[PDB]
Formats: sequence, structure tokens, C-alpha cells
Amino acid sequence: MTVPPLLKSCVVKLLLPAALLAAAIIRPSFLSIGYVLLALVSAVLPPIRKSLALPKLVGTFVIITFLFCLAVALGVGSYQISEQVVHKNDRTYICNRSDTTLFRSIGTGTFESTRAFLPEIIATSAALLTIIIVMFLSHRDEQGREQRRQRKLAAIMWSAIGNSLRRLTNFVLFLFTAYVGIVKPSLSNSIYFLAFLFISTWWSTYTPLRHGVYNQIKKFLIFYSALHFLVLYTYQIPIVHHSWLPTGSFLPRLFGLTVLMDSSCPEWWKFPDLIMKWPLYANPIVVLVFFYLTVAQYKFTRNGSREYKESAASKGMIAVMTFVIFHSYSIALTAMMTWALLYHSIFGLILLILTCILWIFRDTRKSSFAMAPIILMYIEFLLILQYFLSMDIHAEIGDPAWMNFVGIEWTTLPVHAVIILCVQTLLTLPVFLLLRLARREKFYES
Amino acid sequence: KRWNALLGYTLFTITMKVCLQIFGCVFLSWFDQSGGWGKTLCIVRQLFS
Amino acid sequence: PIGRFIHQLFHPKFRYIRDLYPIMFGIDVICFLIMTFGYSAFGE
Amino acid sequence: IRSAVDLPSLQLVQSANDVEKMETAVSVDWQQKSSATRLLNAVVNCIGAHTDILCYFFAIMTQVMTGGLITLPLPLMSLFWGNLSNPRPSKFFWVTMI
Repeated sequence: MTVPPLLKSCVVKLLLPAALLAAAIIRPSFLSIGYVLLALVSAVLPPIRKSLALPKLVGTFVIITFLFCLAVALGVGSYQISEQVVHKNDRTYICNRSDTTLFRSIGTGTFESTRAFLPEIIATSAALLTIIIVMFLSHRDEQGREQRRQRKLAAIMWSAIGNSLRRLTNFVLFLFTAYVGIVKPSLSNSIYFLAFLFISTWWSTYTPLRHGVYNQIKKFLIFYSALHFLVLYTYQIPIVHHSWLPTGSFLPRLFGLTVLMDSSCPEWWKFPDLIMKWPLYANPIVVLVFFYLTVAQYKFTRNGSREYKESAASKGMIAVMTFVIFHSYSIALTAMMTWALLYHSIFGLILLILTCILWIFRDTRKSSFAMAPIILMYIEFLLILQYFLSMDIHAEIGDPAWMNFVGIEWTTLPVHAVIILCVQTLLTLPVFLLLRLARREKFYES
Repeated sequence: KRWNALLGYTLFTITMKVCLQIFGCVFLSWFDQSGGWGKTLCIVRQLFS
Repeated sequence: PIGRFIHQLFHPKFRYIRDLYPIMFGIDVICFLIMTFGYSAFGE
Repeated sequence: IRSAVDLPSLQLVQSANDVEKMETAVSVDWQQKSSATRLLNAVVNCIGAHTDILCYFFAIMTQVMTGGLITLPLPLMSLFWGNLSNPRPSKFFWVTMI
């Protein structure tokens, strides 16, 4: 009466957020935030192997999660008891005054006892399932040449597996964090974008980052993303938080906090234009997505590999690459040119008049590599003023007469902001490439 | 182990095969109204009773 | 998977000398008549 | 001593491991009137020797029974890998199929 350990680890990991985080979405309250804290702390569990026993700390806070689930069940049940008993009346549920404030600070009407029992049933069944599976069914039951060569060919396949998949998925992570700030520009993603630009100007220097410190950078990113998501969780709770942080203030606007009903003081109702439905109802779930995914890629990057003529075809490929280098001296200029035209800024006016003229220069590739960084500086301040023109504090900050004269105004459409930022990053990558080329040339020279 | 595995489970799952159907046949309705109880009493009644 | 083709095509070593073509011809004959005798199904 | 007598007996019985041969040899001697009890035994022994062909045949059957693309990788991969790799698909392809 025992089961294998790999299935045990996979099943515990799978049912960990299944009955905890979905229960959190089912009944948003001060109880569900603790549920999601349990979900995260158990989501950073180490794996379980066939030859390795279950870790003691893993079981320790599995016991703590069962204890918390049982305590929540006991408290909710006893409250159900007292409430169903004492009144025994009032099929009309009329709600107002401070009584609703406390009972919605949480911790007959048909759907009251109903919605009380479903989270409890699910949580108790899942917690008992996990605990009993741990308790009874132990994970560990016990305490020619051509064929071998073909088997080793699979090892050659896995040699490229570690060589390339981890390498490419790292690239997808950089574009992953790039997309997050594009979607919803606010205080939550400003540090993401500024850190990305600084690590980009580091990616210019061509010297690989020391293999101990990007762990720290990404750890800070993970911690802030998780805490931000937790802050947005505490902002989508019942009445007490709403009363404390009223809808329509500048503080929610800066921090990236959104409304989900009339609210007022409390007006009461329920608690549930596609353009803007994309940011507001993308960002919460998808920042959960990035939070979990970046923890996963921290783990992956933690792992890795154990090791840590007269050819004319030659002619062609090599010569083409040299031509491509000449082309690299010009390509980025095309890009900024189009971008300036695309915007429509006295700033565009300047890119145009400033760039069109460094055009007649007789000495060429060398000059451009030399003057690229300050150009990186100019185009770098632009994305920042753009995130500014993005925040939903359009009118509260103010638009002086000078800003009226310049013509560069805010973006009343966050979908348009998503569009222009997505274009901005993809089309400003070439100046990063030019900076990389200049840094490599400087490194080569010395 | 085999006794509890392929002998206990078969009888243990065949014993309700009659009382679950009598449950389904009993006092007409215990499942069908507006809001939120028996859509999850359905997810179980999609395969139990 | 260069080793796969190298093994299957170049180094089988124990060439088994057999010649099964008449069986293939019989299979193909069986299929032509089923395409013919049965023609209403292939047409709408 | 009973084991030291029986094990060589079963080892001599399994020394008649000429199955890879008989698959042709009995294929001759059952073509004529040979209705003795050895015919069924030889047929049973032969049907258990080409089991991989049976696996491919049943893969084709289970693909044609449903006719979707979820099961399509089963026969596609089965043919492309097993029928072109070797007499033995190296015992790892079987794990993937399982």
C-alpha cells in the first residue's frame, strides 16, 4: 500500500495551488490571502527523487498547511454554528451599518451556508488527501555495441538539450519581463523597466556578467513581483480595505490598483470597452504567472550543465558577414529614423535634423561606433518620458502651457500605450546592438 | 495487498452501485435551482448519482 | 540523428537476402479493385 | 538436487530456442495435412515471436478506429522510428510508446 515518489512530488505540487489558490479566487477575504501565502511558500518546495527521501522542512510546512486548513475549517464551522443557531430567523438579509463591516472584516440567505461549505469541503478534502498520502503510502518502496551506441545517441541529444534550451529560454525571460511593463505602465513595473535598460547598457559592454550576481538581481525582481502581487491581492478584498483605501484616489493610481465595483461608502451591490478589459483583467493573473515563472527560471538557471582551406563557401559566408558589419554601422540609423517619424516630436524633429546631417560625413563606421552611447542616452530618456505619458494620472499631474506648445501629451488609451511601448522596445533593440559593437571594438583595441 | 487491491476495491465500489441508484430514484428532487449549490452538486452528480 | 541512417543503411552487417515483391504486388492488386469495385464511397 | 536436476531439464527445453528458425520451418510443414497436436503448439510459439509486428498492427487498428490526430503520433512515430531503426528499437522507444 505505497506509491512511487515522483508521482507524489508532482501531485503535491499540482494540488498545492489547485485547492488553495482557486479557493482564494472563490472567496476573496482576509482568509484567502493566507491561503495564497501558503500556496507560494509551498510552491518553493524542493523536488523529491526516487533515491532521495522527502525533505524534513517540506513535511514541516506541509504539516503547518494542514494545521492552518484545519484551524480555518474549525473557526469557519464554529462561526457557522453560532450564526445559524442564535438568530434562527430573518430570511431577509438586509445589510448595512458596522455589523456588515465586521462580518466582512471576516478573519439564513441560502447561498450563505452554501458558499460556506464548498471552500471548506474542498480544502478539507485536499488537505486530508495530501496528509494521508504522505502518512500511509510511503514514496520509497525499498529502503549489443550498436544498441549501446544508439542509446548514447540519445545522450548526444541531451547534450544539445542542456546546451541550447536553457540558453534560449533565458532569452524568453528577458522578453518576458520586457512585456510586463509594456502592458500596464505604473509604479509596479517602473523598476522592472529601468533595471532592464541598465542591464541592457551592461549587455552593451560585451563583458559577460559574473556568474554569481544575476542570481541576486533576479531574486530581487522575484521578491518585488511576489510582494506587488500580494499588494494587489490585499487591494481586492471586501469592505475593510475599500473603506481604508477608497476608490478614486491618486495612491491606487500610482501603485497600479484597480476598482471592481461602485464601492462608495459602502454603496453595496456585487463585486464583479474590451480594449481596456485587456490590461485590467490581464495584469493580475498574468503577474501571478510571471511571479511563478520567474521562480521556476531561477531554479532552472540554478541548474545547468555538469561541465561548469580554399573553401569558396567559406568565402561567401565570411564576406557576407563583413558586409553585414558595414550594414550594422547603418541599420540602427534606419531604425531611429523611422521611429522619430512614427512619434512626431520636436524630439522627432531633432532626431531628423540631427541624424540626416551626421550623414554627409566622409569618415564613417569608426565615427558611428564612437558616438553611439550618448545616442543611447538620448533614446533611453525617451522611453522614460513615455512611461510618464502612460500612467493613469493623465490630468492630475498637470500639463503646463509649455507642454501644450511642445505638443507631446499623454496617452488616453492604455491599449495605444501597450502598442507604442511594444514597438518601442523591439525597435530600440538595434541601438543596444550598436552599443554592444562599440564596446566590443573598444575591448578588442585594448 | 492484492486482496485489499483487486478484491476489496471491486466489492467496495459495487456495494454503492445499488444504493446510489436508489438515492437517485428517491424523493424526486434534491438538485435544481438558481445560484450556487448544485452546479457543484452537479459536478459530482455528473458521475456519482 | 545521423547515426540512425548510418546504422540502418550502411552497417546492417547481416544482410538478410529475401525478395518480397510478389506480396507487394498482391497487396496493390487487392487495393486497385477495392478502389474500383467500391466507387460510390469515394464520390459525394 | 531437485533444482539441479530440473534447471538443466528446462535449460534443455529452452535449448530448443530455434523459434527464430522454425518460423519458416513449421511454415513449411503446416502447409500439408499435419493436423497433429504439434500444429497448435507451433502456431502458439510462432505468434509470440513477431510480437513487434503485432504491436504495429494494433497501433494501426487503434488509429483507424478513432481517426483523429491525437492518436496519429502513435502510428507515425511507430513507423518512422521502429520500422526503420533496427531489429531492436533499443528498448527506449518502447518506453516512449508506453
